[PDB]
Amino acid sequence: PATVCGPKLSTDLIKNQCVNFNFNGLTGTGVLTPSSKRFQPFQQFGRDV
Amino acid sequence: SITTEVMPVSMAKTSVDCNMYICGDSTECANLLLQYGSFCTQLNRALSG
Repeated sequence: PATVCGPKLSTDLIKNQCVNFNFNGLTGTGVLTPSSKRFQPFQQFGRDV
Repeated sequence: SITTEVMPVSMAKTSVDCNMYICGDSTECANLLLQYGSFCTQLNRALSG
């Protein structure tokens, strides 16, 4: 989890829609859905193969 | 006497989207993929054949 970072205003979540997201400095592009996955207490993102 | 003999005939038909495989949902990479022009059409032609 992140401690120090710069001044960008936050924006409300938009789900089930092709958006440009920015989560803690992770720029990307895709649609967002609620998840049933399980993370570690300290984990921030998950990867694939 | 009856003898069995096995012979393969066909394999699986596959096809790849070139833009989605190289630069997945990224606009900055998709403009840089056009610079390697006519490199994915020459590949999808082979797979369709």
